[PDB]
Amino acid sequence: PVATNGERFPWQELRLPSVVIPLHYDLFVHPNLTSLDFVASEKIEVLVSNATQFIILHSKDLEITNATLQSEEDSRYMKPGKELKVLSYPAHEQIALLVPEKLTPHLKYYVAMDFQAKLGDGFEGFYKSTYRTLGGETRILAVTDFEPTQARMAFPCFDEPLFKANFSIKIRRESRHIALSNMPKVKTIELEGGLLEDHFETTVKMSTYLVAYIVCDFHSLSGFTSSGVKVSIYASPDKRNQTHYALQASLKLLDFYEKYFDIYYPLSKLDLIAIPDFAPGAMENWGLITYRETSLLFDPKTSSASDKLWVTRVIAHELAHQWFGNLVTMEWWNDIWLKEGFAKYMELIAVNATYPELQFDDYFLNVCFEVITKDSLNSSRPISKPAETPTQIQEMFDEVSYNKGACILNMLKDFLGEEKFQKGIIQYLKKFSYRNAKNDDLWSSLSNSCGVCHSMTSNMLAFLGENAEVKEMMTTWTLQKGIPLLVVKQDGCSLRLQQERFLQGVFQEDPEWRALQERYLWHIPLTYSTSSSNVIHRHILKSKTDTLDLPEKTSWVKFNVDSNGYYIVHYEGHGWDQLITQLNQNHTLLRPKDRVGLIHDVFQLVGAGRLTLDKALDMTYYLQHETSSPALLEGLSYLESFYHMMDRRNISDISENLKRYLLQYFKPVIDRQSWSDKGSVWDRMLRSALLKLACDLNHAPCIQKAAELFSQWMESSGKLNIPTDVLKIVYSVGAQTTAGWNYLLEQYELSMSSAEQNKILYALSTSKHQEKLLKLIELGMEGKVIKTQNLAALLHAIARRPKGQQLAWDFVRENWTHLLKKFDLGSYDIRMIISGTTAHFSSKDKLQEVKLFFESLEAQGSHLDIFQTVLETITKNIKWLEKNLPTLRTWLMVNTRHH
Ligand SMILES: COC(=O)[C@H](Cc1ccc(O)cc1)NC(=O)c1ccc(N)c(NC(=O)[C@@H](N)CCCNC(=N)N)c1
Ligand SMILES: *[C@@H]1O[C@H](CO)[C@@H](O[C@@H]2O[C@H](CO)[C@@H](O)[C@H](O)[C@H]2NC(C)=O)[C@H](O)[C@H]1NC(C)=O
Ligand SMILES: *[C@@H]1O[C@H](CO)[C@@H](O[C@@H]2O[C@H](CO)[C@@H](O)[C@H](O)[C@H]2NC(C)=O)[C@H](O)[C@H]1NC(C)=O
Ligand SMILES: *[C@@H]1O[C@H](CO)[C@@H](O)[C@H](O)[C@H]1NC(C)=O
Ligand SMILES: *[C@@H]1O[C@H](CO)[C@@H](O)[C@H](O)[C@H]1NC(C)=O
Ligand SMILES: *[C@@H]1O[C@H](CO)[C@@H](O)[C@H](O)[C@H]1NC(C)=O
Ligand SMILES: *[C@@H]1O[C@H](CO)[C@@H](O)[C@H](O)[C@H]1NC(C)=O
Ligand SMILES: *[C@@H]1O[C@H](CO)[C@@H](O)[C@H](O)[C@H]1NC(C)=O
Ligand SMILES: *[C@@H]1O[C@H](CO)[C@@H](O)[C@H](O)[C@H]1NC(C)=O
Ligand SMILES: [Zn+2]
Repeated sequence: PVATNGERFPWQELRLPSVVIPLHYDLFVHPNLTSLDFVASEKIEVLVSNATQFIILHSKDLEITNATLQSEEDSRYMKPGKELKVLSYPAHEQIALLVPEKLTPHLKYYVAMDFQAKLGDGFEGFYKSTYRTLGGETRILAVTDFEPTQARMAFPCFDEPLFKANFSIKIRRESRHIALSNMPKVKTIELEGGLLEDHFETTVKMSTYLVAYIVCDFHSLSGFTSSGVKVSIYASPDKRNQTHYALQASLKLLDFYEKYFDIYYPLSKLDLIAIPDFAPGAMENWGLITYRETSLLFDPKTSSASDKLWVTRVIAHELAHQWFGNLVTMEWWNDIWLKEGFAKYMELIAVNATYPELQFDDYFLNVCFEVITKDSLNSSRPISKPAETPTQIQEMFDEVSYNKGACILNMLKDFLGEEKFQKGIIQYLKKFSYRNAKNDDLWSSLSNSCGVCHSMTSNMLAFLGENAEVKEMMTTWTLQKGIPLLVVKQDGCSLRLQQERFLQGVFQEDPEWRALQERYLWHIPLTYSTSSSNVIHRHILKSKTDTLDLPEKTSWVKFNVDSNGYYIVHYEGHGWDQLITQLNQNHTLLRPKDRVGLIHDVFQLVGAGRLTLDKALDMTYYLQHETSSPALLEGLSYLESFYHMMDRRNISDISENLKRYLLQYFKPVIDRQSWSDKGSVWDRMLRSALLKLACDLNHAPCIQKAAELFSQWMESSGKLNIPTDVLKIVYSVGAQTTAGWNYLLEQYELSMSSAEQNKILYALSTSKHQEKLLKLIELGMEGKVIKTQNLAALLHAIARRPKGQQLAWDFVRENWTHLLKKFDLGSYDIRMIISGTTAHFSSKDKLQEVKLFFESLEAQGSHLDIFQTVLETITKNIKWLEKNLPTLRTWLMVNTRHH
């Protein structure tokens, strides 16, 4: 089990021996931003338990040049000797430190190494980033990104979340630079040559993936919380203005989270720094949180209502991690959702609490719908499943871990109620502070929520029974893949309930469907309301089938009130008809989230072949009266979806009819829109949606409006200004001339708004010229004018639209090698590049090609779950078209007639 020039490597597991156990690291790093590298060294106070000949820990791409043990309890290693022999098994990113004489139980020793390496050159470990100044200058910073397994690319350690420890960090630097790390700075000291050296307050107990340090020359804005925590928003100097909103919201939000969890944030300061080159959206390192400029920065003149909602959200996400993830940490990456689902969920609670005007409560169903898409394919996974290779650990970062997790926690809250939930949370956070937990601990804590507690009455047995229930439930949502379908049959006053595993591109008669129905069973906290009583009823379906006896007995029944539950409902008989009828005469007699869920569920059942397209399309008629935007837009998103799908083949008869129905219907609401930023958030959102829809449908009035604004813009040389909500429409419209497009690219290079840049680069990719599009990709790869962290989204933008899906696929296939040199296999970048270029395919031809490309990609050694997922998805598409394309042709053709 062995290499690196001979000799046995003592340990043979991917995991680390749990014999050694570190407690404290003294970490000294000295990076040079001219030579672009670092020398550095460390001192790890370990505590041996079992006695041992060897000590094992992680390292990767670090050159180790000195190694010593040293102890204060075990005399044989009294100061300062002795030297250790260094054994390096790379294929498990491990090293072995060879001790001269077996170590002694219950004695603390001290492992010391000097190591060096070059500054990294992509998104992980300790890497180089650059930024442009308003002057046109290029500057360099050096930043860490360790999650999940790249701490070890920076300093050797016990690089698994369970080994928490205290960290002590010194950084040496010039004086053009400052130096940030997790904790605040205790001491700066002047050195002989002239260099400075920073000393940071030893951290609390914490995991390696959270360790951080930066050497830049940024500016900040600071402020203090209630509890007297110092918050600072760092950014490169010319963008300090754009840090205001982040300061405001982070403040309100840390205030909130302290209250809600009833735990103070422990560190004295909290920094939020906007890194120019940054792969994920943000990384939540304790006290030093990193962000993509677009996750943090904000500027009234160019970023939009939606942008503000995004920034709020990400800031809400990262702070929640400080408790959910940083304070309490998952025991191992199998339960990453413990961190990531709670943080996603706590987005909703906190932003609603602190910023209800952002109206973010309405938006959160999208979070849940989005997962159902993948969770309804066979290739899905359970929320919590095993993982080992770093590439698998990187794969756990996906809608299941995030959205689905958040979603069932939203289910569970509706069950137990806010006050109970909050209690259970607060307990979990307290009982596990400064250490770790696993799936089961959360349930136990959340189930055993709070007389009874804590110092023998009736209904006190119901509590410990109801508790065991609540735990028994959630176990099934975390270890079972997919989402359940609840079928409801109305029979006078008898409602019968069937439970099924919702599949898609798989029909109830199809040969495969019945094997895929396996042992799947859920405890589904059902809810419902009736046309006769808006009073909400609740019942736990713990089995394959069951029956409820309705009082009054009335027109329709509505299961999943407001969609708080992770299930889809079907209506056999006349339910779907009753409901669409009710939807058509007094839709107001149906709750808005019930509407948003019906429109969702309806179209999702055409997917399963448990309804035909013409029912769905016949529901959308009521949209002309529909006034709640969440519902108007969900509906509108389906027809728009269709159109784009048609357009992607030549299906011009269907597309042109879709276009016509879209402009004809909805013409009233399309026409009330201002080319302004006025109104609510959902008001502003609705505006951009329609105006975009219109401008994509060549509705020549709105193309003229846009092309005017663009012109006024380009002639005034930036002086004349375009409202944010309309900014992307206008830019894309202008981008059709080689003149506008030329101007736009040039304006991209000079902009200081990361959000304007975003909007421009979208506009640039709505060019019809093959030549244009390709250049973008090239520039993207090169990574000087357009940062490579934007490559994936870019390809996806391009591939998305007719003139580009070919070019995209072509490029990805022909460049797989180069792409990998830029991103981990591995990365969300590669995942999004693969599926963004293939998953919209809907032809047997394209499916053929994709199956090959992935086939190829296995041996050479490359396996990613996303391969099968894509396949299943293109399949669903083919099967969708063939099983409903004619119905769409017909429904539309029927519509041109009456009336
Ligand atoms: C461009 O990345 C995105 O926009 C992300 C990526 C992602 C997409 C789908 C998904 O299911 C999970 C993650 N999408 C999200 O919904 C998201 C929004 C805000 C965040 N702060 C985050 N990330 C976090 O809190 C961190 N734990 C990130 C891991 C750090 N990575 C690293 N060290 N290599 C994610
Ligand atoms: C990084 O290395 C550079 C060498 O390129 C150091 O800069 C030199 O510093 C010495 C004394 O501080 C000067 O006499 C040289 O003239 C400098 N060279 C240049 C090109 O400016 C720099 O100090 C190092 N920084 C760190 C943090 O180690
Ligand atoms: C390592 O971290 C812990 C915190 O995780 C440090 O502090 C102890 O933490 C508890 C828990 O909050 C506090 O109540 C104690 O007051 C802390 N100890 C003391 C002595 O005050 C611990 O001190 C850290 N170790 C080092 C060497 O700094
Ligand atoms: C040493 O660790 C083993 C497991 O690795 C454990 O079973 C044993 O109890 C420990 N030794 C002693 C003497 O306790
Ligand atoms: C920020 O913008 C305001 C005008 O809105 C201006 O007065 C101020 O000087 C700007 N600050 C920086 C650092 O650009
Ligand atoms: C949003 O906040 C309001 C009060 O601000 C509260 O009544 C409501 O329950 C919250 N919604 C959610 C989904 O938490
Ligand atoms: C569905 O998934 C299971 C396990 O993930 C697998 O064994 C089976 O082959 C899959 N079914 C199809 C049709 O691919
Ligand atoms: C039905 O719709 C009408 C539309 O004018 C509305 O006035 C009425 O309030 C609705 N029904 C009920 C019971 O409120
Ligand atoms: C289909 O569209 C392509 C371009 O996408 C065009 O060149 C071709 O002529 C069209 N074919 C038919 C039969 O309409
Ligand atoms: Zn997160």
